Amino acid sequence: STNQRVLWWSILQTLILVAIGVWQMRHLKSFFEAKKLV
Amino acid sequence: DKLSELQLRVRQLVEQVEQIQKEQNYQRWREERFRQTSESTNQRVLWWSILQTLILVAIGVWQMRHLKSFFEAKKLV
Amino acid sequence: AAKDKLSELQLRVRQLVEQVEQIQKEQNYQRWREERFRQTSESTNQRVLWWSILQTLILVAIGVWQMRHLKSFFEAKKLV
Amino acid sequence: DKLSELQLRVRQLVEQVEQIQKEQNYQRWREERFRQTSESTNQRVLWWSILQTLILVAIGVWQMRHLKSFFEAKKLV
Amino acid sequence: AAKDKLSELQLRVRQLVEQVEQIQKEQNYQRWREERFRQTSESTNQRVLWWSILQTLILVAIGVWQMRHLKSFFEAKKLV
Amino acid sequence: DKLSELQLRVRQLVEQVEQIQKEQNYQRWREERFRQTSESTNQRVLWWSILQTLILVAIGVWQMRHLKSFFEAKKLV
Amino acid sequence: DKLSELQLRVRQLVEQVEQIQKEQNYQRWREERFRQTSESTNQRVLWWSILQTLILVAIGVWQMRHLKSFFEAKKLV
Amino acid sequence: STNQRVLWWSILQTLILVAIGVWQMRHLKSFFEAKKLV
Repeated sequence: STNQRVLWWSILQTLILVAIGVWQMRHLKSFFEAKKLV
Repeated sequence: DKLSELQLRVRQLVEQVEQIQKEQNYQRWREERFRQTSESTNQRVLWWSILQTLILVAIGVWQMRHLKSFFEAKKLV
Repeated sequence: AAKDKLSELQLRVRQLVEQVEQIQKEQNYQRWREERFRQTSESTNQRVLWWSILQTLILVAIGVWQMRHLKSFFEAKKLV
Repeated sequence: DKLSELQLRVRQLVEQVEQIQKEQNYQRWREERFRQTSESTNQRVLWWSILQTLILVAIGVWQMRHLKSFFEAKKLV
Repeated sequence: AAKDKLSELQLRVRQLVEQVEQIQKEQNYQRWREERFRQTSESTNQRVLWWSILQTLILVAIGVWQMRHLKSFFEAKKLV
Repeated sequence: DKLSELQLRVRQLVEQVEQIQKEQNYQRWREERFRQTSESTNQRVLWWSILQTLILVAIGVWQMRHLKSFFEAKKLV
Repeated sequence: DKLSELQLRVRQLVEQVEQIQKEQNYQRWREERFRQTSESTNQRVLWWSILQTLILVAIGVWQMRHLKSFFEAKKLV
Repeated sequence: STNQRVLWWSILQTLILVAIGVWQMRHLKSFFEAKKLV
């Protein structure tokens, strides 16, 4: 059943990288208005 | 009597071959099924690794375009 | 009756030799099947290793390009 | 005579099963060994992937730390 | 001696019967390594036909992006 | 009495062999036919590659033409 | 009286059953090697098609680079 | 032997696409100096 397991990792790795990209995009959005003030 | 002895010997020999052939029935099937499975899994893990790369690159870009579009609209508003 | 009792035995042993040889052959094939599966699976494992490794490079390169295109874009935006 | 001849033939056949049997056993061992190495290969592929995911998140965070830092530097100078 | 003969023959049927049985089992497997393989082959062929379609789209998209980045680059260069 | 059972069982194995040698032939037809199918599938792939290399290059030249008409036409008018 | 012929019927049967066993084996040789070859060649096509995409994209980007590095240097000279 | 016949066509297709890209890259180079004159 390992075969599945690594496949689960592929399908939940994808999710974590997408999540990190979205938070990256949110961090910059929250970073902009502070950058203009400084 | 020698003949008889040969007959006792050939019978045992021919029953130690049913057994041998059945072991090799059983081993083949088992082994091939495992082989199959492993192989298929490797190609899933390599047909999805590539989809994953494609979707990761698209979103990444897309997102940047979104940042250069809604961020740009912020300045006009 | 013993002669018939030897002829049947020589048919049976002939029919045993036939079965054993069809089994030997069988066995040689199984041992050659194995080599092939040690080289298709080896090839696929090498292929997936090269793919993961180069997928890592692709993602890192796109990340760096993304950074360099974003930094200049902010710089350029401030000037106009 | 025939008897003796038959015996000889039979002797050859008798050998030809022990080897076959012996070899079946060898085959079985090797199959199993390969099964075990394939089990370790999937586990080596698994660590790799997770290592890579960690690497990618570290690089995301450095990237985000970095450009932002540069901007800050510009604003302080 | 016939009793002997009959038993040679009843026993004869006993090894042969199993011969057929085994054979039957292998045929069952065979029809199992053919249906399965057909489906496996279909899957792999699907993969190549969809990667083909995917590769074509990737090359076309990169060509269009190349054309849009070159056109603007020349126009921007003329202005500065 | 035993001979009647034996002859029925033998008839009862001839049918099985006949069945088995009938079905084996059916399996052999399934195989040859499959060889024809796999070959046909590879042929389409080849054409699809030469279609895809045709679609790709005309576009290439095509693209270039578009570029000339986006720059050259502006100069004329 | 049938017994002698029963011995014969059986003989015919085992002349054919072994033959079935031979043919069956031959069909598994012929359609085993063929499937490994077909699977291996499709896997290699799919792998090299993927590699071909990577090399094609790399050169494209480098074409851009070289049409902007050396073209840019043309204006300064 | 059709397998070798598809692999060779893949390689030839790679070569032809690279050749078309280079030719493209040469056509624009020969196009520039004419563009500046017009």
